[PDB]
Amino acid sequence: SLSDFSVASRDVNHNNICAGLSTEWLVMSSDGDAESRMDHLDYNGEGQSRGSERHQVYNDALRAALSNDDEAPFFTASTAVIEDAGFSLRREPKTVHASGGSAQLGQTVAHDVAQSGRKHLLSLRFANVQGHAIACSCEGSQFKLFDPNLGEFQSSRSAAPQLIKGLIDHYNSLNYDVACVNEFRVSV
Repeated sequence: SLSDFSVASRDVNHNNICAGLSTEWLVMSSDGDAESRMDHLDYNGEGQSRGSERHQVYNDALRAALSNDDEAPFFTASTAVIEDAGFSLRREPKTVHASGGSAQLGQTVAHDVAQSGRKHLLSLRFANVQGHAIACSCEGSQFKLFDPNLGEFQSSRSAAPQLIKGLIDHYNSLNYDVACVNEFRVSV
C-alpha cells in the first residue's frame, strides 16, 4: 500500500505551486528528516514561500514559452525551474506512457529514477490535460519521493516500483488518469 511507504504525510499543495515546491524539496532533500522537510514546506514554513517563488520562475518560463510558440513549453518551464535552483538537465526529458498496467509504468519509471545518486523532477500528465509535479532523490539504497499533494515517501531501490505504482493507482482511483510521466533527470 502507498501508506506503507509514507514517512511524512503532509498536503502542502493547497496553493497549486507543485513544480516550485518539488524543486525546493530537491534542493533540501538531504537536510534533516522527512518530518522536518515537510514542516519546512508547510504553509507556515519558509519552504512554502520559497517554493512559491520557485513556482513563479516556472510560471515565468512557461508564459514566455507559450508566447514564443515553443514546441515543448512545459519541458522548457520545468527545465527553467530546476536550472534556477542550481541544477542542470543530465538527459533529454523522457516520457513514459501508461500503455499497460500500473505495475509496468511503475517499473519503467523506477528503473529510471531509482538509481543511486539520481535526482528527478517528474511531471504527471493527467488525461484531463492537467499536470502535476513531484520529485524524487535516490541516496544509496534509500529512494525518497515527494508529492506536494501527499507528503514524503521512502522505499528501498528494490521496492521503488511498488511505491511508484501505488502513486499512479492513487491518482487513477481519484479519476485523474495518468496518461504519462515526464522525467527530468537533474544533477547539481
